[PDB]
Amino acid sequence: IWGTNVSIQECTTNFRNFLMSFKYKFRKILDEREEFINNTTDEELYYIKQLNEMRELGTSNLNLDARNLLAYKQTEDLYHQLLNYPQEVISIMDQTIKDCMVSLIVDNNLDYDLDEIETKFYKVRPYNVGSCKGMRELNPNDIDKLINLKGLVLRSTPVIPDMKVAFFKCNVCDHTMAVEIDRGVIQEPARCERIDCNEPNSMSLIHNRCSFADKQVIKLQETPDFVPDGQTPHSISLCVYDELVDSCRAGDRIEVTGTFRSIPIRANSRQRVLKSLYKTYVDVVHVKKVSITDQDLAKIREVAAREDLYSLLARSIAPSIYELEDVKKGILLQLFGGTNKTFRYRGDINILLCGDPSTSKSQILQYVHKITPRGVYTSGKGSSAVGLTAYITRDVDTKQLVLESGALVLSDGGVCCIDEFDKMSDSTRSVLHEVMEQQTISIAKAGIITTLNARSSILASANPIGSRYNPNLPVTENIDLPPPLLS
Amino acid sequence: ALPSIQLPVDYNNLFNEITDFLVTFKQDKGPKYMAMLQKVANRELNSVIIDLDDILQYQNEKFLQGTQADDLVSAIQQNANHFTELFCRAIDNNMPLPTKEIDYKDDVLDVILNQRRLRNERMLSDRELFPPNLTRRYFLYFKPLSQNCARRYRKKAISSKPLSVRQIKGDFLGQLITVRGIITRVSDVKPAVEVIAYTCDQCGYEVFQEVNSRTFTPLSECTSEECSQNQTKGQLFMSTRASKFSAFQECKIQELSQQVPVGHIPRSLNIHVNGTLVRSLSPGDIVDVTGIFLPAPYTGFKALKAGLLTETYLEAQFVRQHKSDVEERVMELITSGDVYNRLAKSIAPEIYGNLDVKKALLLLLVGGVDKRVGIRGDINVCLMGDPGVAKSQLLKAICKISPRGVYTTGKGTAAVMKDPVTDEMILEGGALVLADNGICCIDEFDKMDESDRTAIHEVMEQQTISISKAGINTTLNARTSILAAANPLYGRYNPRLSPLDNINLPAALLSRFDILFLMLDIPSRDDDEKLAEHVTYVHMHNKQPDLDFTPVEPSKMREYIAYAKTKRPVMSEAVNDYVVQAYIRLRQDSKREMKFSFGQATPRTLLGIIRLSQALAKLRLADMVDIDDVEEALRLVRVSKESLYQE
DNA sequence: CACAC
DNA sequence: GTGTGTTTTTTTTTTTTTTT
Ligand SMILES: Nc1ncnc2c1ncn2[C@@H]1O[C@H](COP(=O)(O)OP(=O)(O)OP(O)(O)=S)[C@@H](O)[C@H]1O
Ligand SMILES: [Mg+2]
Ligand SMILES: [Zn+2]
Ligand SMILES: [Zn+2]
Repeated sequence: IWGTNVSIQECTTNFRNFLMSFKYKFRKILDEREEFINNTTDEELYYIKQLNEMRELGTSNLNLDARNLLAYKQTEDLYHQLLNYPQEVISIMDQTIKDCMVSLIVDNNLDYDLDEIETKFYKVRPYNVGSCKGMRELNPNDIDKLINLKGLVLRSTPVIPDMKVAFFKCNVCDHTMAVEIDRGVIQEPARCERIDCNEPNSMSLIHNRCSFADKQVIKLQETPDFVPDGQTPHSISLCVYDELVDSCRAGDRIEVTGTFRSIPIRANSRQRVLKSLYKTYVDVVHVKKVSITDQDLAKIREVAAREDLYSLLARSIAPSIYELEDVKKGILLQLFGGTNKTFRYRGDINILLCGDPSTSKSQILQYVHKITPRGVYTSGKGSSAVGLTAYITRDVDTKQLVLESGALVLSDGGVCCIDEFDKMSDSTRSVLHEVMEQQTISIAKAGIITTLNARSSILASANPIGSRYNPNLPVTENIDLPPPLLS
Repeated sequence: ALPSIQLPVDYNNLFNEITDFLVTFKQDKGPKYMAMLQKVANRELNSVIIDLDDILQYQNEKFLQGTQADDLVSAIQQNANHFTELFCRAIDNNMPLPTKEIDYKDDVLDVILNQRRLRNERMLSDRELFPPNLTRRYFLYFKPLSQNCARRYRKKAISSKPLSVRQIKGDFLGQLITVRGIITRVSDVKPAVEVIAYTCDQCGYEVFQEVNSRTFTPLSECTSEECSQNQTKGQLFMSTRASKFSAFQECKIQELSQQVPVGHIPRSLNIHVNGTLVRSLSPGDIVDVTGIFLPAPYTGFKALKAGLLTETYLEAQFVRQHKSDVEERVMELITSGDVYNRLAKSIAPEIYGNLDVKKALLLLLVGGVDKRVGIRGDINVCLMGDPGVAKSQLLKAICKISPRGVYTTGKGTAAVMKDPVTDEMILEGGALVLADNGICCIDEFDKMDESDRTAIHEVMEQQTISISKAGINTTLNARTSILAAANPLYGRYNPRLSPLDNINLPAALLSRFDILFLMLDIPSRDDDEKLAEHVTYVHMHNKQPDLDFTPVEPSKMREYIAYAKTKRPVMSEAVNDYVVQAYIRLRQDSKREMKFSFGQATPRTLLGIIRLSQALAKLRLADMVDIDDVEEALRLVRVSKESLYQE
């Protein structure tokens, strides 16, 4: 390796002898894990078993823990160089993966297409590279270094095509040749590759006939529990290539590992004058989301056979809240709901919680929202997180007139937990009227006419007017809700 | 042509005297700066702080024995940029060898050095190569002169005098000056390239290009001797591994309110900090920054559009903030001064009366601790009061004494997104999140819109605010204790009118506050007289009429909270029993009262009582929650409830 | 305007 | 060597207008 005075062959041999002859007992004794008594999960060649699993499943990526290199003896300097020179180390890492797999295929007599193995590109995803470094502590000596970071992503760009292999066609003889592209530079041929033509300046790039890979920049935000309270959490630009695309939706609290790299930014697009800022990013190599079964069916039949299953489920609805037995029973029935009869019949339950202001009115709401798979909790008066109705807005970026969905839609089957149901605006009251009566939301604005199927369940909770609900006074005179919506 | 001028500075003699100063300075181990340079060689330091006082003392010493100086202290205040490079070259010339076994696992620059040295040497025998800045793993800064109090400060030592932004005339360009001011905007840390380290595809050569222009052009042409003689015309590849980068931050410091003449507008100044001085500043900093004042140019095409009218910035060199011994001292205060009574008056010494409100303020400052969930340790009070009562002064005092304490009016928090179009930054703060581990003093809580109503609500049952600019749903933590200072609508409070009818706030939000007090003023014969006496004395002496113990420092409360946060006074079984019968009888008397319906006892009142008892024991050692603690908490709660029913 | 295309 | 190309901006603040 240039710039490090490190031979590639010795590193490849170290990782090769680390692949086999290495057992998870090395990991168990490296961390001084007292539960080293396990033998099958420790003394077995874990990497060999992973190779067997990959061969029988035909996958590409490999999730390697950096601690395993410390566990092995000859791969300590390998770990050091990986921390220092991740690019070349990872390249030879994956090359040795492929070579060891083909060698294992040859040796174990496991018949398989060798060309299939060779053509397939196999990846390594080294995680747990180091301590939980803070992105605020990114001093500029971390360039070209493998870094572990923690944070919650803000947003994700769409799929970005980056051209990997060029495709030039000779416009005077229809000779098509492909040029490998490294570091994003065009090494266009000087003349036609065919000798009978060999015409210079006769090659035009055929954009749709080239080869393209997928780049997806993500916007990572520092996790709240580690950012200083005085200052807002900062943001970084994640880079995703060739895999893990859409593996992280917006809002995911994840631990990322990747190579921290920076590139200059052109001061003027037409010129090559370069600003001295060197916009930074990270080339992600692994992401961990830190956050149906026969045995499950057996559990279902066991709980069904229980005589008190009704009461048991009612208690499990709100274990921390006392009394409210019939409330729990009704909520459970709503989570079950009627059959969605087809031929329209709702086949669903709408429940409202009136009465004097009680904290339990919201506590059981959060409990049921956690319980229900679908649906979303929402404050009808507030609607801060979700607008409670689907409407079209201009996204600012590219100024596109994009439709965003409300809380009612996407909550089909599940329960959309409503709070402050009395205090919500009359416009969303009419929207609720539409969704509860017609079961669909009809929108006609900005040249767009559409009907969206909501088919949601409603569990609302509204506080009354005044200090508290008046039992002598009727429900209508205290909850301040339109009689059609109430009924 | 370029005309020439004669100037008596003598850079050569100055450099030689600089070397003599560095080698032969021993402050009142060996030389201090040789020790620092050896430590740098040990990789134990990469920050050379050149103190002006050391140079001045060296000049004082050698003046008595030969006058072998040219007033370097005054000579470098005229153009410090050249002397920075002079000091760098002097350090490199007198750079000691490492005297420690420093691990060279990451020695990429050393690897490049030895590799290129061997490559050059294998043809040198015929069988500067490196930039001076590239070899440097250190950075050099200047410490300004201290106060002189002598004839040497004969209007000289411009760095000793703290200037303001308006005092920075254009003639000061190139001088090492200092300013006193408050930051307003700090940028993020970014890698600014010092020297690029291009590598050629063939010819194997690596060429370095130093850049100080904020913008450059790539070489991409193998002008190396082998490539040129072979005419291979190789293109150069930029190499971050061998290139040199520096952490950079760009602050925007404004001038203080006192530095602004009447009828004027405060100005601003951009500061470019780099090296190890990055991340040393925050927007909420009032500092005396000393640095080099330089004319940042409009390099490019904009220079032609504008002309000789350039822009300026300060290359900062030094920053001085303005802003268990104390633990033993606060036990001494506890034993001597009765905190419950003495610190109550200490919070508002200039405010006469309402001592129980002051004690409630102490309890809020201490705060309960019930972080375990299955709640919250923030105590919240609302001061509806009465117009004309010094609620605003109490909030101002609380803000000036509570750490991370902020004050704002109901009508001006919230948050904003991408305020500057140019940088397009993300997630600007507000006012509620500023007092994250602090208290927000909300004056005019009544004159506060539904948007901020819901924001402060979400905060108070969540200890966190959230925004949904473009569906991002990002959130900012604000575990702020809520201190409201609304006032009754239509002016004066009406005792006959119901308290919730007197203020345009929802009853649900008001009940969720832990405690509330009616403190309204009533015209008397003596209380007004004594208050007038107090105000007149304050006007006489610019100080309070000290008639009792008046502690000043608020760090006593800091010690109390830090000490008892880990303690977490555990509620006793007797405590739980007494508070449960207290709730039973409170609800019973609330019903038997049913005169205002706001007097109903709620589990929220129980949570408030629990957190008040936690804060009470928190101020008083650990595990003081007992019959006495709950009695004090219930007494305070009942006093607050009867306050609403005053008269 | 002037350096880069 | 003749002739180019940038730097270069739409915020905040008034005023009007329709709903609400
Ligand atoms: N008990 C007191 N001790 C000392 N000064 C007091 C006292 N009560 C009122 N003041 C004075 O009254 C002024 C403060 O009154 P404010 O707090 O502005 O009245 P207010 O009730 O807040 O009205 P606002 O601002 O409309 S809510 C200062 O000049 C104080 O010195
Ligand atoms: Mg006031
Ligand atoms: Zn051809
Ligand atoms: Zn070359």
